[PDB]
Amino acid sequence: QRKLYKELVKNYNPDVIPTQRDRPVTVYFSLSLLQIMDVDEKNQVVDVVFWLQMSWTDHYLQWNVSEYPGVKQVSVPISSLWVPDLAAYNAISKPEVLTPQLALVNSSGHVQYLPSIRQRFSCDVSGVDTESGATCKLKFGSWTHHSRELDLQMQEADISGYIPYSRFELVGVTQKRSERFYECCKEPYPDVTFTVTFRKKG
Amino acid sequence: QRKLYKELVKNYNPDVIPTQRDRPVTVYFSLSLLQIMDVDEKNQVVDVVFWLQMSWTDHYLQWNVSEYPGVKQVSVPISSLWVPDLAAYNAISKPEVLTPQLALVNSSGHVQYLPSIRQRFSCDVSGVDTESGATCKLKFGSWTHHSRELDLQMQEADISGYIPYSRFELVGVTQKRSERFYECCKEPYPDVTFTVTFRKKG
Amino acid sequence: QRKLYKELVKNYNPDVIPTQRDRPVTVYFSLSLLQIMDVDEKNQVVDVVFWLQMSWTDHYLQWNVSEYPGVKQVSVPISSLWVPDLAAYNAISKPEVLTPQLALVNSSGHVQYLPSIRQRFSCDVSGVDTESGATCKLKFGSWTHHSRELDLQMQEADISGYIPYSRFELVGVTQKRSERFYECCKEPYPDVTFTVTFRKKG
Amino acid sequence: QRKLYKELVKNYNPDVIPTQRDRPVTVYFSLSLLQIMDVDEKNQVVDVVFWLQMSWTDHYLQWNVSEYPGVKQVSVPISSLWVPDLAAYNAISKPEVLTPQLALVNSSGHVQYLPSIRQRFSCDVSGVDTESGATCKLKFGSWTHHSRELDLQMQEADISGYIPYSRFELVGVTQKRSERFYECCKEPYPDVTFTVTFRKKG
Amino acid sequence: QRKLYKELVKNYNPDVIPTQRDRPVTVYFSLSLLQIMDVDEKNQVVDVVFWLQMSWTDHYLQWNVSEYPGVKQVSVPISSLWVPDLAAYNAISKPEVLTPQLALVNSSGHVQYLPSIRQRFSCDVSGVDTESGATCKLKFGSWTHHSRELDLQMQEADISGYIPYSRFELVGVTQKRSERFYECCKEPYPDVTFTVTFRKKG
Amino acid sequence: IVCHTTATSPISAVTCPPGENLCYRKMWCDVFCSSRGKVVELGCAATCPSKKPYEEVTCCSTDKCNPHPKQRP
Amino acid sequence: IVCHTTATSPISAVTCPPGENLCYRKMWCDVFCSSRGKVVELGCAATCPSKKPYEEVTCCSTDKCNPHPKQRP
Amino acid sequence: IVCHTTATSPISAVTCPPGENLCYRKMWCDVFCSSRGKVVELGCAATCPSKKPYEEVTCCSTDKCNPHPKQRP
Amino acid sequence: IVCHTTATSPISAVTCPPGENLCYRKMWCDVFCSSRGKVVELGCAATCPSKKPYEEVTCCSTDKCNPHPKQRP
Amino acid sequence: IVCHTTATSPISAVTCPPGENLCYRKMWCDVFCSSRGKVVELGCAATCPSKKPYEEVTCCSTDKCNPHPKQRP
Ligand SMILES: *[C@@H]1O[C@H](CO)[C@@H](O[C@@H]2O[C@H](CO)[C@@H](O)[C@H](O)[C@H]2NC(C)=O)[C@H](O)[C@H]1NC(C)=O
Ligand SMILES: *[C@@H]1O[C@H](CO)[C@@H](O)[C@H](O)[C@H]1NC(C)=O
Ligand SMILES: *[C@@H]1O[C@H](CO)[C@@H](O)[C@H](O)[C@H]1NC(C)=O
Ligand SMILES: *[C@@H]1O[C@H](CO)[C@@H](O)[C@H](O)[C@H]1NC(C)=O
Ligand SMILES: *[C@@H]1O[C@H](CO)[C@@H](O)[C@H](O)[C@H]1NC(C)=O
Ligand SMILES: *[C@@H]1O[C@H](CO)[C@@H](O)[C@H](O)[C@H]1NC(C)=O
Ligand SMILES: *[C@@H]1O[C@H](CO)[C@@H](O)[C@H](O)[C@H]1NC(C)=O
Repeated sequence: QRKLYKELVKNYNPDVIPTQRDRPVTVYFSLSLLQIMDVDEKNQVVDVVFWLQMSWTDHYLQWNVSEYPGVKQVSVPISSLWVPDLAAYNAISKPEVLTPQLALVNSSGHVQYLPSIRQRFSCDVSGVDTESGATCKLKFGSWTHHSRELDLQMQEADISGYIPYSRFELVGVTQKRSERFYECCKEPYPDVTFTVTFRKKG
Repeated sequence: QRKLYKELVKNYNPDVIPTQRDRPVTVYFSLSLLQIMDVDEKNQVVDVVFWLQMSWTDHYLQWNVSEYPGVKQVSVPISSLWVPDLAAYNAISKPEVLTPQLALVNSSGHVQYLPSIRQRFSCDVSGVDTESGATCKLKFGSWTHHSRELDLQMQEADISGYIPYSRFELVGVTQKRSERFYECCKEPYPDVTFTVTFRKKG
Repeated sequence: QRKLYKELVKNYNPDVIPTQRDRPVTVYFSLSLLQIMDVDEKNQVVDVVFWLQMSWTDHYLQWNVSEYPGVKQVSVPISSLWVPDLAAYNAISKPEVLTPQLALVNSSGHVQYLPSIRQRFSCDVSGVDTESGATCKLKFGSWTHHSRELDLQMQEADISGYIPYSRFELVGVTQKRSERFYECCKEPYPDVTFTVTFRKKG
Repeated sequence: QRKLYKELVKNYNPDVIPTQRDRPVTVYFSLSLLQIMDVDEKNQVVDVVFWLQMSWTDHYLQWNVSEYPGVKQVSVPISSLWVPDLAAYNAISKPEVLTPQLALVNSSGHVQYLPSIRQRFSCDVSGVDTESGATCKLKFGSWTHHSRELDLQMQEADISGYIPYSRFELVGVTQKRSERFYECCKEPYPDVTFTVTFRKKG
Repeated sequence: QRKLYKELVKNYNPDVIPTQRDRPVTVYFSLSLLQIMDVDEKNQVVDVVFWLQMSWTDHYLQWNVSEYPGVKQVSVPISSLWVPDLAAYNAISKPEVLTPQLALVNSSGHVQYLPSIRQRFSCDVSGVDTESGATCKLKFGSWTHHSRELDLQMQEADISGYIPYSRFELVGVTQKRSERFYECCKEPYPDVTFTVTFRKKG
Repeated sequence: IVCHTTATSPISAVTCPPGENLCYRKMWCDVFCSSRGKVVELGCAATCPSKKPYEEVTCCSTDKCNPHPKQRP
Repeated sequence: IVCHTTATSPISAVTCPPGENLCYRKMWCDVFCSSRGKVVELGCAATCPSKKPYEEVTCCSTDKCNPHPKQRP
Repeated sequence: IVCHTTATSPISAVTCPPGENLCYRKMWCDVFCSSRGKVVELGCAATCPSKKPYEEVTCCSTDKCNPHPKQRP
Repeated sequence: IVCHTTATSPISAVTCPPGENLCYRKMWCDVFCSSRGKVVELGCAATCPSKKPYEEVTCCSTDKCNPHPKQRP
Repeated sequence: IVCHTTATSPISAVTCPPGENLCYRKMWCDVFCSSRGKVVELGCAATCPSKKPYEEVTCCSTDKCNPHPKQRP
């Protein structure tokens, strides 16, 4: 009854961002910091783990609830369908994905993708021992698309889930969306900056 | 003859979970901790090796014992057939599989996969020097399926395969299954938590 | 709508440098040093991160703005189209690309690629503590092509991207293009040497 | 001349063990320890390098010496033909193969594969400083096949070829084959245990 | 135009060594040591970088200078054509290739492949601090071929491209070819041993 | 007093045991709380369970008044 | 005084608020400044904003005199 | 007294040697004991072998009373 | 005095400037010197350039006497 | 005295030089000794070469008495 798969990826090319023109693919960002692995005061960098919520609507992917007997949603590997080319601007090391490369999809076309990631970003950690604490900004954003091609809207800033017994204690978490125009491209470049401040417990 | 292989993967798509509706794919979990590589009291993490028992029944994979001359079982690479999208929730590093990527299959359709794995999980190891010992919980579970799509039932909790001369001594091992409902999906979410307590010998 | 993709890579072979007899593929280089990860005075080597601006014109890739309804530019994976075989002559470790493997293309045929890279190069860092500072030369250039096959023209540097709070402070950045003729091949060999001098802050 | 290749891998599937109705594929094992990289008394593990002699007879692979003009043997990549799913039971790290992935083949069907490997195994190295020396057992064996599917026969290993200037000195090497019956499968499970004892020179 | 590519790899199988009965494929070796990364007196091993010159003549690869409009040479990826199965006999770690996987080819059939490599070999470095200096022998050679199938001839050794500011200073470099017969195969087994002696500067 | 309980699977309607006349619903917010939703809990208690900082409690007396957020009272 | 502002998306033409009679354009040069171009900023100010070492300011009085480098005054 | 022995391959039925009139079965539990199952051993002994903490012994007198867990007595 | 120079691309024949009546060719040997060949240099000089240990100089007076190793004098 | 030598390729029959009247064959056993076979060496010597622990020497006087293990004396 799962002929759906064979059809879903029939005339589908994952290298093409799904837009009906005029209307840009809107992706909903959200970072759920899990734990702060380590901090290098010497080279100014932080090793961190975190779930990363990503969801959009692929107009190509969608099926008639009837033509398919009780097929609510399906788990498809991120390589079979399109996915936002998000990039950790201030990252200094290839992102190590821990969780399976699988994304869910609504019969309507809503694609939900949340991968577990460990990665190191460039950041000032000199004031991590001070009670004031050091702060890091994890700027994310499409790498080859702008507002007219792909809009990046944030939604949930989940502080919950951070390891309780971590040597570091979160004093504050700020997730904010923001745009910026460059000397070209009438359209602006949307980016979500996940700011985090933390001190050393004890 | 072995025409079986060519047939088994004829109309088979490993991206599709073999559910028969009103018959969720039930997978039997089981962890056989081999040895505790190391513990990082600084960043709270444990490096551990372990055999991972996984077995289910793929209704697609199955052959007539007759049509095939003396073909009891066959070794097929995990990439050719479907496999549970299990994920080590509290893990903080991509799982390094040591053993070959092969799985056995019953002429009936019973698939068995046993991958040797080394991986580090987030855990409090501060009380590892105390005679009471520190404890780690290795929570596993489907990352994109629930009770109605894939049921996760545990099995035996074999510890016997633990390294004797290890610098650490196991004081107790608790493998328990458990469900958890969320603000959605009438169906619950199954996961097996392999708990382990250990102290430093001598 | 996006039949373009299927056509663009129809009679295209990425192993062939897109040249039109009497005219060599001219590639525009540009390095935007992001941050100096570390320096090993012991083995003489520097760990550095940087953005790599690369742009050329593939005569094969190009479409009629009309035949295609509002298709300005598209994001194609570097593996689908040809790309300069640039190599870090003085590098001592495989280049770790951090950003997605995508490049933009003009309907005219202008291809642009901006990959984020981390890599270590052989360099004297003995005088990094002195106020005069140590200097490193990052020589880049084709590996199997010369001036007649592929011309390498630079487009000035961009130190405006360096990381402030870095333990090191840039005292000067020199990006210069240069050719070299060998005992063979009438045509020379263009290479761009990105020179950088830096001292230890404080 | 070499149409052989195109024919050899015509109706051949490397995922199928070359059994012939009651003739289990017999593989000849043999380990030639090259050098003992290092020993970790802290976590009990040994880093070792060694050539691994493996040879069997693939009934599928074989050609008429006549039909092929002077074709004695050919070098085929291990991925093109079947190969024993041997696994280092007590290993704690993925095997790093140093030599090329090639294997020779007799016109009769005799396949030979000698891969250079570096790998770390779990082992007690506490008594490595004592004149008595510490001992390690490198147990190998099929991971999904038994005596009826694949028989594992050994042949005395070679102590020679060991680094004469190694910080460690071999006091004895014992390579022995052995079987074992489990609560299942009437057929036993063969395995070759390469035992090695060594002390610290000087 | 460049139909050459499509033709060159039409009836070509890179797994087959290009031999013409009585005319074994002769490959010209040459090592240009770049720099000595590090030395481990503890485990006796040297980390070194070096450009490795390799050139042979593939009778399959060759085109009529006329039939092809001004096509002197082309850059083809080493995976498309055959390449010597050279192996670093005394190496203790998989070779990390730094440069692109490309090789040039003469319209006549002369193939040239010079990849940049970093790798660690087993070697006595105990006398590296002495003014006499320690010496390392990097033995290379076919892995599945002998004199009748593949002859390995060397050429001019290089010490020109060695990094001056290196903590180590080369006192001598000896590149010599040599054969070795075995209890089988009337034909010998060639190999090129690149010997290098170096002391610690200052 | 009939209630909804998450102790059984699937969530069934068990008759809130003696002494306990209040059906409740407590919802946490873990890691998956961003995608899967807030953790759902349904049970029985004589005295309505106290709310924790991040938690969210809700009690009642009506039968089947503490259903799953995706059902009907 | 009508001006061009980058505070809204897309860049629209807002009537430079009271007190402010000068439209301006400030351009930085960040990391992407090598490919995407110099950062573009358009707004209002009574007193023309001061130029910073790396920055580049430009003021005027005409209506819509501070357009995007890819538009027309 | 005829018994089942694991000393031969496949497991055959050898006549339990003189002095020994008891067939037995000892089962260990190693690493593979989680997938392959408990180690199986079948042999002969005058005096029923003693049970070790983790081991599991079983003796009898009937002929072929100590078969493989996957066979019939 | 007409000479061959490597200062221009491709290597053209420039009239060796005043004071300089000698065309020359200096060849180094770098890393690629094993495959690409010895570095080639062609220019002008009043006094023939001195040879360095690894270098290789060659001077002359004839016109176009210092061509590329792959050309004709 | 004519002998077989491994100093030349292929292994040819050289007339064992003056003073030396014994043809020999020494065989080692290296890494490949498990597949390729024991190392083969053929030469000349006045005094038969001494055997080393792992080595294996063999001398003679007859002409071509020290052939390759895959040939005929
Ligand atoms: C090389 O390619 C040419 C085509 O350009 C082939 O055809 C003719 O070859 C002869 C050689 O005797 C030339 O004299 C002709 O000029 C070629 N074309 C014609 C018909 O004018 C040639 O066979 C190919 N191989 C050779 C011999 O070089
Ligand atoms: C099983 O085997 C036969 C072939 O002999 C096959 O056609 C059918 O599915 C089954 N037949 C029976 C009744 O065994
Ligand atoms: C461009 O495409 C149109 C079809 O819409 C065609 O009529 C026209 O001739 C083409 N001209 C070009 C740009 O070559
Ligand atoms: C696209 O425009 C032209 C197309 O002819 C091209 O030269 C340029 O590099 C591309 N980028 C621009 C200017 O947007
Ligand atoms: C082997 O090949 C030769 C020549 O093709 C033929 O005469 C002979 O019958 C063949 N025998 C086999 C092994 O089939
Ligand atoms: C093939 O090689 C095997 C192993 O060395 C040997 O037993 C057999 O006789 C050989 N047969 C031939 C010559 O093909
Ligand atoms: C072309 O091939 C010849 C072989 O005769 C040799 O000079 C070299 O390999 C190549 N030379 C060129 C034209 O670069």
